[PDB]
Amino acid sequence: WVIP
Amino acid sequence: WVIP
Amino acid sequence: DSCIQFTRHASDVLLNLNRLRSRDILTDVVIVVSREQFRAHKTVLMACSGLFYSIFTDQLKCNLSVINLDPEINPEGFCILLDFMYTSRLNLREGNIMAVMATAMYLQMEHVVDTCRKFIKASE
Amino acid sequence: DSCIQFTRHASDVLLNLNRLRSRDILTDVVIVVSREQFRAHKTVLMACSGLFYSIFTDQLKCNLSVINLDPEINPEGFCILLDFMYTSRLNLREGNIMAVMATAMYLQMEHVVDTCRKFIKASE
Ligand SMILES: O=C1Cc2cc(Nc3ncncc3Cl)ccc2N1
Ligand SMILES: O=C1Cc2cc(Nc3ncncc3Cl)ccc2N1
Ligand SMILES: [Cl-]
Ligand SMILES: [Cl-]
Repeated sequence: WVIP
Repeated sequence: WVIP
Repeated sequence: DSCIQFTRHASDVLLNLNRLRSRDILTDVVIVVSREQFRAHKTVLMACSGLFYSIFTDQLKCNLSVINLDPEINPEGFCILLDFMYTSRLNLREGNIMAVMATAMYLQMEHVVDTCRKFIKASE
Repeated sequence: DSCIQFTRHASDVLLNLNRLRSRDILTDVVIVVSREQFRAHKTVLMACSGLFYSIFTDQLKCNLSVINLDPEINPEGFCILLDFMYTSRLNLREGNIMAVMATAMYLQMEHVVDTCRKFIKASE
């Protein structure tokens, strides 16, 4: 999971 | 395009 | 093999599937949640959820145009997960995390369940 | 928004759509090419091709279970492109590049047309  |  | 690969292909496909959903094009099922209705594509639901995969591979249920979810399922939690299925983006917030995790467990969306568990553990 | 994003989601969705195609699950159309038949999902074809997008948004054609392609279309070129649609991998070779480019132009798959043009230009 990432900060888009 | 890339070499997978 | 000796194939070449287009890096952005999968993302472009998903973006186009979401545009078809927005415009209600070729949607083939209605998911009913506590009298809230959500139109979708059976194949996308199956590709994202172990529960929809089991439902639409069943010889009788594969032909249903309406699926009713368990009454304990929260429509907002479902809406956030349906958006995730079509975009890869999860709108996870303090006010919805419990409903989102419970819905992801029921839908069998293991990666969503994992990040909810981690975000909850960080707040304790 | 304040969304989080699962990097591998789009690729995982496409991989699952390809597994459904392999097992012939929920395929809703047959594409006929020079008496060679290919089963697929209308939504995936539309997400990848400007030609299938136009065909399946047409009020009469959206309901067809069989689509016949132009007789000049090569079945191998189509097969390579259908595989690309479901995997992001293009099996481009000296022996098939002309058929692949001609099929991608007809199907309106602009990124495939682009790499074929570049690979042809490098060989001249
Ligand atoms: O967490 C998850 C996400 C998910 C998706 C599916 N889908 C499929 N699996 C295998 N072949 C085709 C399909 Cl469509 C099954 C189980 C789970 N569990
Ligand atoms: O090269 C290409 C690839 C491609 C895909 C599509 N598909 C869609 N476009 C917009 N909203 C939904 C969909 Cl399904 C249309 C044109 C082209 N041209
Ligand atoms: Cl997931
Ligand atoms: Cl393309």
